Amino acid sequence: EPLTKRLSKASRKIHNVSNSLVNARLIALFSDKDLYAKALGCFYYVFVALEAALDEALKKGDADVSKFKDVLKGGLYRAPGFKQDVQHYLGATWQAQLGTKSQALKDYEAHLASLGRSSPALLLAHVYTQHLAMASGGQIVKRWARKIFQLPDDVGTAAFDYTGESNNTLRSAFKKQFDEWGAAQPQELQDQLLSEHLAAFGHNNAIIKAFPLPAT
Repeated sequence: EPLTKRLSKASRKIHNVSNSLVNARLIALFSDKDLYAKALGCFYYVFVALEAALDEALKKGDADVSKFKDVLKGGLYRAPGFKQDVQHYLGATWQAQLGTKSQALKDYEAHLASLGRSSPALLLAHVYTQHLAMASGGQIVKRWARKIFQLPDDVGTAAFDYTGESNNTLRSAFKKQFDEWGAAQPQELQDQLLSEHLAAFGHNNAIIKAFPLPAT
């Protein structure tokens, strides 16, 4: 049984929980592009943290992360796309409008940094969870944003855009390598990857719930 299938089976229940959480907040976010962009800003920081940790592992020549260099550095990365969208919607004072980071966000940032220092291979479980969802379900958020905010075809959804390598190719290439590499790892590390996959959902849900949504 491939690692991807073991992880996706284990995360089925929390994925459904996340799904409800996100959909329940979409209508609220789409009511105001500023609200939407502030919410994007949370995950701007998530992806800054994850991608900085990965870049650090690649620079150190981590045996495991380096094996993934081509699939990681070929269009999967999201932080520049998120930053483009946040600057687009919020303008000159975007950084102030993002407010203060929730404890939930700071905790995930700290966790990712710690993984980068002590066990960089476990970052790949968070890539599996975070980056591949952007390439997937993220396309639905993108379509709604463009419809409701009446966006030009080349502005406003850079967080969800894949203008070089296709989202489909990036996702399948990472999956294939993740499964091949994962199967060659000790059972303890495979279990840790499962745990970190679940943790990414947990962190994301915490960050989503901590976001201050106006009653209006």
